[PDB]
Amino acid sequence: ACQYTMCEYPHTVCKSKGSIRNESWHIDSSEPLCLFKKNFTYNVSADWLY
Amino acid sequence: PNTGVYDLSGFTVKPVATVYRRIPNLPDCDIDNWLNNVSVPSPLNWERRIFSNCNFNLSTLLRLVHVDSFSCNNLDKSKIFGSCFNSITVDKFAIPNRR
Ligand SMILES: *[C@@H]1O[C@H](CO)[C@@H](O[C@@H]2O[C@H](CO)[C@@H](O)[C@H](O)[C@H]2NC(C)=O)[C@H](O)[C@H]1NC(C)=O
Ligand SMILES: *[C@@H]1O[C@H](CO)[C@@H](O[C@@H]2O[C@H](CO)[C@@H](O)[C@H](O)[C@H]2NC(C)=O)[C@H](O)[C@H]1NC(C)=O
Ligand SMILES: *[C@@H]1O[C@H](CO)[C@@H](O)[C@H](O)[C@H]1NC(C)=O
Ligand SMILES: *[C@@H]1O[C@H](CO)[C@@H](O)[C@H](O)[C@H]1NC(C)=O
Repeated sequence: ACQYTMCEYPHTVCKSKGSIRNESWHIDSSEPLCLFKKNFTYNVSADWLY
Repeated sequence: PNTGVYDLSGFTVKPVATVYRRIPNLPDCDIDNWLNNVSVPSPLNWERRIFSNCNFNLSTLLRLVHVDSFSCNNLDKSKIFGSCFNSITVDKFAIPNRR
């Protein structure tokens, strides 16, 4: 949860087979004010995620 | 007063001290994992890192690196321990002895 300089046409790109484009949803190389930051781990062999 | 049975509030307990627990949102900056780095730069090409959006204190810092002095300026040394700044920018280099 941050103050993200979000782009106009945001999208992502899978990192097993790289696409033509690149991940461009923010150009924010300024480390902006973040009210929250965290990382969690889940199952890679799971069917669904709720 | 008359004869009778009366109910009187006698003070019995009072809270001694408090317990405080809170889960942190942001992470530890680990300044001392940078100040104890091996490759120390010389006063021509000093480094700088910008520790921002994390949590820190001072006591584990200044006992985990072998301090010889800690002055301050435009500040009071106990005003660190409370407040919440916006970033910290540590710039280190080695010292030539006669200068
Ligand atoms: C959460 O996990 C991601 C991915 O594992 C971390 O992003 C990596 O951060 C390191 C150090 O900054 C970079 O060298 C990698 O290139 C990053 N990977 C990707 C895919 O971006 C991220 O730092 C983790 N966040 C926290 C708070 O630990
Ligand atoms: C001390 O600082 C240097 C930065 O000068 C850190 O060096 C990095 O080491 C990793 C090792 O995998 C390299 O991939 C990076 O490219 C290095 N960074 C740079 C800017 O060259 C070093 O890790 C620091 N020491 C500790 C203990 O964190
Ligand atoms: C994606 O980024 C790389 C590196 O900046 C660049 O070489 C490449 O041309 C970019 N792809 C597109 C479609 O612009
Ligand atoms: C979730 O992970 C466990 C081991 O961590 C594994 O036994 C289980 O098969 C995984 N779930 C699915 C749906 O595969």
